[PDB]
Amino acid sequence: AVKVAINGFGRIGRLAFRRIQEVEGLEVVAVNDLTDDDMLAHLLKYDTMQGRFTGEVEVVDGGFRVNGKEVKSFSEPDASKLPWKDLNIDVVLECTGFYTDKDKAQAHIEAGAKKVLISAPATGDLKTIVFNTNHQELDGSETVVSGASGTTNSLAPVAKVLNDDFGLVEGLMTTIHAYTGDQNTQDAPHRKGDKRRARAAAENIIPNSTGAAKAIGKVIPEIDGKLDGGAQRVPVATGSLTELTVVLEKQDVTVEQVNEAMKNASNESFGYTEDEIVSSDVVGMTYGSLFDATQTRVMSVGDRQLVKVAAWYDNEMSYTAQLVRTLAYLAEL
Amino acid sequence: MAVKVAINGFGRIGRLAFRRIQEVEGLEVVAVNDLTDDDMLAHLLKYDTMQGRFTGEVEVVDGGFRVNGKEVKSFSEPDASKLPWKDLNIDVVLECTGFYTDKDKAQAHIEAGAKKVLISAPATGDLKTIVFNTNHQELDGSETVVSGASGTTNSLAPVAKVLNDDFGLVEGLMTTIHAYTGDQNTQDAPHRKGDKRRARAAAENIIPNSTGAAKAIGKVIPEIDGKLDGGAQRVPVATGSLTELTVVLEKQDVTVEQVNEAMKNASNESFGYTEDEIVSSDVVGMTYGSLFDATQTRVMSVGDRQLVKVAAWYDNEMSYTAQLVRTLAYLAEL
Amino acid sequence: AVKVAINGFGRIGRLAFRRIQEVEGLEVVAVNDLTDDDMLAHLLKYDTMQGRFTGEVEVVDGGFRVNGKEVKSFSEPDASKLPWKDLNIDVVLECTGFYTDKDKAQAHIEAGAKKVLISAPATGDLKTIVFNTNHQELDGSETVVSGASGTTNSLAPVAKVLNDDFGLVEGLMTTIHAYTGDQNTQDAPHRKGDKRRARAAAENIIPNSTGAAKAIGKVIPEIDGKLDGGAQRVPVATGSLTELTVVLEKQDVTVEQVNEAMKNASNESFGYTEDEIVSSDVVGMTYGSLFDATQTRVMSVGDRQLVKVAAWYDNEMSYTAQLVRTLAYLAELS
Amino acid sequence: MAVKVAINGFGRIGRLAFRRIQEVEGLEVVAVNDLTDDDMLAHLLKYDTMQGRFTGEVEVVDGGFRVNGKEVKSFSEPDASKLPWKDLNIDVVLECTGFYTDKDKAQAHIEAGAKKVLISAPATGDLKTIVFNTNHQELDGSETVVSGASGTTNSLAPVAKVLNDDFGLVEGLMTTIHAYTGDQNTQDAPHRKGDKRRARAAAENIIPNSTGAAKAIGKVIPEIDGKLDGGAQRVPVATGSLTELTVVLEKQDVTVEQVNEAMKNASNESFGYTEDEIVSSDVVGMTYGSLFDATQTRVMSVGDRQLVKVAAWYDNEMSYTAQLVRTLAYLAEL
Ligand SMILES: NC(=O)c1ccc[n+]([C@@H]2O[C@H](COP(=O)([O-])OP(=O)(O)OC[C@H]3O[C@@H](n4cnc5c(N)ncnc54)[C@H](O)[C@@H]3O)[C@@H](O)[C@H]2O)c1
Ligand SMILES: NC(=O)c1ccc[n+]([C@@H]2O[C@H](COP(=O)([O-])OP(=O)(O)OC[C@H]3O[C@@H](n4cnc5c(N)ncnc54)[C@H](O)[C@@H]3O)[C@@H](O)[C@H]2O)c1
Ligand SMILES: NC(=O)c1ccc[n+]([C@@H]2O[C@H](COP(=O)([O-])OP(=O)(O)OC[C@H]3O[C@@H](n4cnc5c(N)ncnc54)[C@H](O)[C@@H]3O)[C@@H](O)[C@H]2O)c1
Ligand SMILES: NC(=O)c1ccc[n+]([C@@H]2O[C@H](COP(=O)([O-])OP(=O)(O)OC[C@H]3O[C@@H](n4cnc5c(N)ncnc54)[C@H](O)[C@@H]3O)[C@@H](O)[C@H]2O)c1
Repeated sequence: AVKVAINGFGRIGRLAFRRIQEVEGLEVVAVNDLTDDDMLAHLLKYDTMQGRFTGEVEVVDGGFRVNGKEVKSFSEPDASKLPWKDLNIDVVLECTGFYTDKDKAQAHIEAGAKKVLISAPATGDLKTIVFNTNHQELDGSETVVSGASGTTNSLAPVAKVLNDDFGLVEGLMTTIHAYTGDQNTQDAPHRKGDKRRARAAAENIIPNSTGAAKAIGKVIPEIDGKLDGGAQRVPVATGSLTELTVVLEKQDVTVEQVNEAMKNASNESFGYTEDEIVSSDVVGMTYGSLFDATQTRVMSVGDRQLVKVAAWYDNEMSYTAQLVRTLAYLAEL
Repeated sequence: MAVKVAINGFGRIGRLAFRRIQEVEGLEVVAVNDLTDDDMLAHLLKYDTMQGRFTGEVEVVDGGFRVNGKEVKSFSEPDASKLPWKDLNIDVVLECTGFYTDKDKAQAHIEAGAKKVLISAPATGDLKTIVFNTNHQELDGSETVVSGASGTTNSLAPVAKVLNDDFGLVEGLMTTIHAYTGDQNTQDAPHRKGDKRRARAAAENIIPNSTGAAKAIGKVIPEIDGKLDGGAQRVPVATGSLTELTVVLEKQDVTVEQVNEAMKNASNESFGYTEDEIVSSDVVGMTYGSLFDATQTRVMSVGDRQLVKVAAWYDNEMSYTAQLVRTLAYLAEL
Repeated sequence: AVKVAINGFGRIGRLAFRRIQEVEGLEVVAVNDLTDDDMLAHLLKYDTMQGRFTGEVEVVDGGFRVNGKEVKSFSEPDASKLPWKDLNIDVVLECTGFYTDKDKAQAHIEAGAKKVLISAPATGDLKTIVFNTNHQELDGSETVVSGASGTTNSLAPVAKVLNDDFGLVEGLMTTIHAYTGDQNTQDAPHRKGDKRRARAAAENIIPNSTGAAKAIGKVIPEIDGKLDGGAQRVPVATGSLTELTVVLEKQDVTVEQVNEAMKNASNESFGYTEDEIVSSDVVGMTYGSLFDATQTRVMSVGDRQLVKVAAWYDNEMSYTAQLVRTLAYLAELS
Repeated sequence: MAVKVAINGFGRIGRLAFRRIQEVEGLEVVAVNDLTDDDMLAHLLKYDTMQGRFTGEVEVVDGGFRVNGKEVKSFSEPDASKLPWKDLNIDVVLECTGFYTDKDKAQAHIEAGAKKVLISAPATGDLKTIVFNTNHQELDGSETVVSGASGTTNSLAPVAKVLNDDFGLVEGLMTTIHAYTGDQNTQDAPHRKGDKRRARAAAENIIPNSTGAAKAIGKVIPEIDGKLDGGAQRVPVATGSLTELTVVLEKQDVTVEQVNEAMKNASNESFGYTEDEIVSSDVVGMTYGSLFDATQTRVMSVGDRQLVKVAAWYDNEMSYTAQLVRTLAYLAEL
C-alpha cells in the first residue's frame, strides 16, 4: 500500500482521510496539524455536514487508532521538520492552505517524502490536475502537483465539452458557493485584509474572488485566457453551484444540444442530472462536478447567442473524491 | 389634503410600506386589511426580524390600531370587493397580498370604492409597469391600476437602461442571488404552486428559481424588449439580494471604467453607486431601488469580442418598498 | 407483512416510510397527502437534513414504485373517504397533524383500517405510548393510539430513572428545539394566532409551548402533575435538546450517581453518551433519547439540591424510530 | 475636558463601544489598537452585519481614521505595554481583546501610561467586577483595573438580586440560550483552547458550552455567592441571547404575578421589563443590560414545594456594551 501523510487535518484533510478508507493501496500512516490528539480524533469522528464517521476511533499514545490501524500524529507547524523519511511517506497530501507554492511545498520533500499533492491551486513550475479532464498529463515523475480547487473541478469538464463541441469564444462565471473556514463567524479583521471575507459568514451574500476561471488554462490550455469570474459566498455550510455564461462559435445551439453533449461526457467525475435538486442534495457526493440540465439556457437575438450552464459540487466531498483519485493515479506511476 | 392610502395585505411589503409612508409627508394610511386580528397586525408592525423595531408607538384600539396617536382601521376581509373603500374615501390601494396581480382582479378594489390601485408586484393585463426614475414619466395620472414591478426589476432597470443607452445592448443574461421569501417553505414540504424547489427548506439551501424580471423588462424599457433573460438563486439570507447581469454590447472597446463611470453618472435617489466592498447585510433597509457595485464590474475580451458583467445590490424588501412608495406619491399627485 | 397506510407524507410520514424499509414485517402499501405523485416521489428521494433516499423511486400510474414495490397514493383531505377497506389496511400511521384526537382518527377506521397510530400527542380516551418506557400497557385490542411527541420520547426515560432511583418531587423543562414546519419562513400571520410561531423561524430564538412535561402523566402516571416547561425554537433544521431541572427526595445525590443510573437504563430507545457532541451529531439517530452525561449538574446548598440533566433527540428521526417500534409492537398483537 | 479613552481590541465589543461613546458627553475615543490596517478598522466601524451601518462619516487618514471630523489614532501593537498611552494621555483603556482578562496582564496598559483599565469580560485577580445598576456603587474611583463582567452576568444580576431580596434565594440553575460569537469556528476545525464543542460549525448547531456567570455571581452579589450555577447553549443567531433561571425560594406561596411585579418594580435604564411576546432579533441593538420577559415566568407547585423559572433577554453585544460604557462613564467621573 502507498503510504500517505496528511498535512493539515482540516475539512479537506479529514475527508481525504475518510475517503482513503474506501481505497485499496492507500494508507494514511501519519497526520500533522496544530492541536492535540483528542481534538484530531474528535473531529474525525463527528462532522457537522458530512455525518458521523462510520468506524471506530480512539486516542492512543502516538496519535489515534482508526479501526484497529494506528495513525501517528504530529503538531509541527514547520513541514521541513516532519519525520517523513523515518515514516517512509510516499505522498503528502498538503491540505493546510499554507504551502500552496511549488517552492513552499518542497519542504515535505526535504523532510523525506517522495511526492506532494497540494489540495488547492498552487503557484510555480508544477502541473494542475482535475481528474478525468487532464490527469493524463501526469507521467509519475512529478514530485509536487496541485489538485486544483473545488471550483476548477466543477468547471473543467463543463468548459471542455463546451469548447470541444461548440468552440468557446469567451465566458464569465459566478460560483454561488458555501462559506468556508477562511471566513469569519462575526464581522472581524481578516488576516488577508479582505473586507468581504471579514464579514459574518452565515449572515450574508458575500462577493469574492476565485482564480478558477482565470487560471483554467492550466487544466485546459486551449482555452487559456478565455474565461473569468468570481464567487458569491452564501449561508450554506457546504454545497456550491457554478454558473457559466458563454459565447460559442457554433451557430444554432439549442438547450438539448448542450445537455446531450454534457450527458455524453458523463463518468465517475462528471455527473449529469435532470432532477430539480438543491444544494443539500449534493452534500457528500463524489462527483467532481454534477451538470444540471434543468438550468441550461440559450439566449438568441438574431444570429447571436449567449449560452448558460450550471454545475453543482460539494466543494468539500466532490473536491475530496477528485483529490483522492488524482492521489491514487499519481501513486500508481 | 393628504392622500388616503389603504394597504391590502399587511405582509412584509405592506408593513414596510406603512413604515415608509410615516416618513413621506403627504400620504396617510387610514386602513389596513389582512387575514388576522389586530393584535397580530400591531405586533408585526412593531417588531421586525430584519428591519428592526418600529420607532413610534403602536397600540391596539377598537377599529384597529393607533400609531403615534393616528388611528388605523383594520379589516379581515379576504374578498377585496367587499372592503369599505368608498365609505373610507380611499385614494389609492397598495395591493400587497400577492393574490390580485392582475388588472381585472385588482379592479375589485375600484368596485369597492377606491380611486386607484398600485400593485406591489408584476401584474398581468392592460396596465403600466413602473420602476420609479426609469419610466414613471409614462404615467399621466389617468391610470386606475398600475404595477410597481418586482424587486428584481427595480434592481435591473436602471442598469439595463444605462448599458443600452451608452453602449447598445445586443443581449444579456441575468442571475439574481436573492434572499429567501415567504413563498418558500421552512422545511421540505408540498408547495401549493407545485414548485419542487420552493418546496424545500428555505434557509438550508441554494435554491434555483424563476423570475420574469429579465423576460418582461420590455414593459419598463420597450427598446430592449426581448433582449434579456435569466433567473434566481434563493439563498439563506432573510433579506438582501444581488443582481448579476452578463451582456453583449454594440460598442467595441468597452472598459471597466467606462461602464462604472456611465453608471455613476446616472445615479440618483433610486439608483445608487458604490465602490465599497460591501455585502448583503449592508443593504438591509436601504432606500435605493438599486445600488450599483463598481467593485464587481468585469470586462472579458477575446480579440474584438467582449462580454461585460455588472452587479447591483438591492434590499428586495426595503429597496422595493421605497420605489413603490415613490411611485405611489407620484401617482397620487396627478 | 403488516399493511401500513401513511396519512400525511410530511417530515414524519416520509421518514417513517424510509424507516419501514428497514423492518421485515411491515409494508407501506399506500400514502395519502394533498399533492401530486411527482412531488411525493421527489421528497422521498431528496431530504435536506436526512440525506438522499438510498433506493430507487419512480413515478408510476397509481403513485410510485420504490425498489420495485408499488405504493398507491391519494390526494383526499377527508380521511373517512380513503379506500382503506379495499386496500386492506392494518394500521394507519396518522401523520397529518390534523387528526390528533381519538374521534377524529376514528375516520380512518370508518374508512376500513383496523388501527390508527397517531404521530403526535392526541386528545381523548386512548393510550399515549413512548416505546421502552410504557409500550407494555398495550394489549393489542386498542384501535387508536398516540406515539406521543418528539419531546415526550426524549423525556420519559430520563424522568422514569429519576423517579425510580431518586424519587421525583418536581421539575421544570426547557427543550432547545429545531424549528419545524408550523413556523413561518418570514414574519407573517400564523394560523393558530401564535405571535411567536409567526416569526422568521431561521433568524430567531423563539419561545414556545409544549405539553410534553404537563402531559407526561399519560406515559408515567406516578409522576402525573410533577413536571412542566416549554421550548425555545432555534435556527437548526433538525436536532433538539431537552434540559430537565428537578428536586429529588434522595438526599446526597452526585453527578456520578445520576449518570450511572442513566447508563444502567440504556437500551435501543434510550442511549447514553459521554462525548461532547452538538446537535448535528444526532441528525438521523434512532435512539428516542440520548442521555448526555457531560451536561449533568448537581447544585447543593446545605441539605438542598437541584439536579439538572439533558438528553438529545433528533425530533425527526428519533421520534420516527420510536413511532416505528410502537407500530411494529402494536401490529404484532391482537 | 472629556475623558480620554483608548480601545484595545477593535472587535465586536470594541467597535460597538466606539459607536456608543459617540452618544456620551465627556468621553472621547482618541486611540484604537488592533492587529490590522486602518482600512480594515475603518471599514468594520462603518459596516456591521447585525448592528447596521454606522451613521456618521468614516475616512482613512494618516495616523488612523477620521470619524465625523475627529481624528482617531490607530496602532497595531499586540504587546500592550508598548502602546503610547503616556504620550496620548489615556485616562481609561477599554480592554476588549480577550487576551488581557487578568489584573496582572492588564496592568501592562498602566505600565504604558494609562491611568485605568476597564476590562470587557470577567477577569481573574484582586479586582472589582461591576454590573452597572446592580453594584457599580462599590466603586470609589481609586481602582485602576476593573472588570465589566460578561454579557451573561449583566443579564443575570438584576434578576437574581430581585429574586433574593424579595423572596430569598435558596439555590438555582441557569441556561443561557446564547448567540454564537467569534471564538467559535465557521466550520468544524481545531479549536485553540481544546474545546471540542467550540470547535464545531457555529451556525449549524446547538452547541453546549460553559459560562462562569452563575458560578462567579458572588463577585457582584456577595450575599448569593455559591448559590447559582449553569451553562450555555450556543445556537445559530448572530446576536441576541436569553437567560433562563430556575430557582428554589424561601418565600412560600409565590405566584407568577408576584415575581413579575417584583421585577417590574426594579426596572431602570439597565434592567428592562416587557410583556410582549418578542424573540431574539427584537433585542438586537437594545441598550438595557437585561430585559425581563414576564411572558416566560413559570411557577411549579407540588404541595408546599415550588420551583420558579424566569427569563431575561439581552443583546450580548449591545446590551453588554451599553452596560460597559455606563460603567466606564461612572468610573471616569470619580
Ligand atoms: N470547500 C473547501 O473547504 C475546499 C475545497 C477545495 C480546496 N480547499 C483547500 O484545502 C485547504 C484546506 O482547507 P479547509 O477548508 O480544509 O481548511 P481548514 O481550515 O479546515 O484546514 C486547515 C487545517 O490546517 C491546519 N494548519 C494551519 N496551518 C498549519 C501548519 N502550518 N501545519 C499543520 N497544520 C496547519 C489547521 O489547524 C486546520 O485544521 C485550503 O488550501 C483550501 O483552499 C478547500
Ligand atoms: N422580497 C419580497 O418580499 C418582495 C419584494 C417585492 C415584491 N414582493 C411582492 O409583494 C406581494 C406580497 O409580498 P410579501 O412578501 O409581503 O408576502 P407576505 O405573505 O408576507 O404578505 C402577504 C400578506 O397578505 C395577506 N393576505 C393574503 N391574501 C389576502 C386577502 N385575500 N385579503 C387580505 N389579505 C391577504 C397575508 O396574510 C399576508 O399578510 C407579493 O406579490 C410579492 O411578490 C415581495
Ligand atoms: N420534529 C417534527 O417535525 C415532529 C416531531 C414529532 C411529531 N411531529 C408531529 O407529527 C405530525 C406531522 O408533522 P410534520 O412535521 O411531519 O408536518 P408536515 O407539514 O411536514 O407534514 C404534514 C403533512 O400532512 C399533509 N396534510 C395536511 N392535511 C392533510 C389531510 N387532511 N390529509 C392528508 N394530508 C394532509 C401535508 O400535505 C403535509 O405533507 C404533526 O402532528 C406533528 O406534531 C412532528
Ligand atoms: N457577545 C460578545 O461578543 C461579548 C460580550 C461580552 C463580552 N465580550 C468580551 O469582549 C472581548 C472581545 O470580544 P469580541 O466578541 O469583541 O471579539 P473580537 O474577536 O470581535 O474582538 C477582539 C479584537 O481584538 C483584536 N486583538 C486580539 N488580540 C489583540 C492584541 N493582543 N492586541 C491588539 N488587538 C488584539 C482582534 O483582532 C479583534 O479585533 C472578549 O473578552 C469577550 O469575552 C464579548
